[PDB]
Amino acid sequence: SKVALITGITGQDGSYLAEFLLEKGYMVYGIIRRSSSFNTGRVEHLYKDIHITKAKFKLLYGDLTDTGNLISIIAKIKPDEIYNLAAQSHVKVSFEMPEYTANVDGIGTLRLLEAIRACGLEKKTKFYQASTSELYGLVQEVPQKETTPFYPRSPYACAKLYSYWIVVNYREAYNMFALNGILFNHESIRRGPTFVTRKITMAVARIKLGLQDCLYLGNLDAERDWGHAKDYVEAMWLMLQQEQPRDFCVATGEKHSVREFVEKAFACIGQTVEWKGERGTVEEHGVVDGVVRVRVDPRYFRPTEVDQLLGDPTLAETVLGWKRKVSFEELVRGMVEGDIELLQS
Ligand SMILES: NC(=O)c1ccc[n+]([C@@H]2O[C@H](COP(=O)([O-])OP(=O)(O)OC[C@H]3O[C@@H](n4cnc5c(N)ncnc54)[C@H](OP(=O)(O)O)[C@@H]3O)[C@@H](O)[C@H]2O)c1
Ligand SMILES: Nc1nc2c(ncn2[C@@H]2O[C@H](COP(=O)(O)OP(=O)(O)O)[C@@H](O)[C@H]2O)c(=O)[nH]1
Ligand SMILES: [Cl-]
Repeated sequence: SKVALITGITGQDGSYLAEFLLEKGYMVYGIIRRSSSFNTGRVEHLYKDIHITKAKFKLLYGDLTDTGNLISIIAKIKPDEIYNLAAQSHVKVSFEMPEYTANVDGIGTLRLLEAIRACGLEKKTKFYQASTSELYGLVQEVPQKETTPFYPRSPYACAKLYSYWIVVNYREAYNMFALNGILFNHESIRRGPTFVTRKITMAVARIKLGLQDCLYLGNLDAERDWGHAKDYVEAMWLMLQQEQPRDFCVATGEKHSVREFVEKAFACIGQTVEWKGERGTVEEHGVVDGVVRVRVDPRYFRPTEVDQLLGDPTLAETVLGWKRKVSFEELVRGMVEGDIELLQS
């Protein structure tokens, strides 16, 4: 049985990827940060009754800023595949801690690549890097594809850009099987609560149950290609099963605005948003049956916004056989219903 190592296994994608690989019969190791409290909620069902289910699943303490810990882990488990999903993954937060973001999301990638070399595993271990459509930033073409030049617009995107290219360089310098999944935005009921989609659906669920009065957002006009994270982790695995390492965009090929996300989320609870005030300004607000339910707060703006992302996944469809399954309609409805069920649980 193959051995997979997942960094960031406690995050949204890592939790779905772990399920995917366990079902394929992998032995799955995950690196978890030490936390002062419980922080494994997304994977707790995978180890809950580990003593009876005998699942090939094991969690280990580590951190992407501690090079020696990474090498110690990799030298002992000698994985067939590493998926580097660990990151300070939030764009807005990256403006507040750009250095930590660079150290985790940039140099952390290199630490793992160097760990492979230091263990002499170049012929054994494949490496997936969690790259991102954020690299396109101020997009230089529409749609964006594997050949679209990058224009990062946050310290997160800059750090992820270092990682994209250090992966390419180790692939080309050392003939390592290392590649970049250029994934566009993907969400789920497991999305972190301060990303815009999950923030919308948690707020709408609370508004339905009368536990919240108003939702405060930033830029309503940002447009994103939005898929379901569960669809996207399989693309990660599929890149590693290719004969030759190559970088792939993964996307739905359609985009929607934050505003439309808001509208669709409220429609799932039978409510209609009417926008009032100068459209696109901080005076704009969303009305439901006369009551202000959405407001704009400049604190959620980013200093350099990424206005619109639209992926062309043609290469992934034809080379990997991958295509999104969850539609945008289904994505929104699944998250709103999930978040209502969570409140009533
Ligand atoms: N979601 C998207 O739309 C999207 C699109 C393209 C690329 N990406 C990238 O894909 C990856 C997975 O995304 P995601 O949404 O699942 O992110 P996420 O939910 O925020 O998960 C990030 C993971 O990294 C861990 N981590 C953070 N800093 C760490 C450190 N110093 N050492 C070790 N582990 C650390 C986190 O641990 P804790 O639980 O302790 O915080 C968490 O398990 C990230 O690299 C992200 O930047 C995401
Ligand atoms: N996180 C967040 N994003 C918002 C909000 N209002 C608008 N946005 C926009 O939604 C887009 C998606 O942001 P986000 O969900 O954090 O994922 P990102 O693509 O990695 O930045 C960005 O253009 C944000 O500026 C908000 O209240 N929170
Ligand atoms: Cl464990």
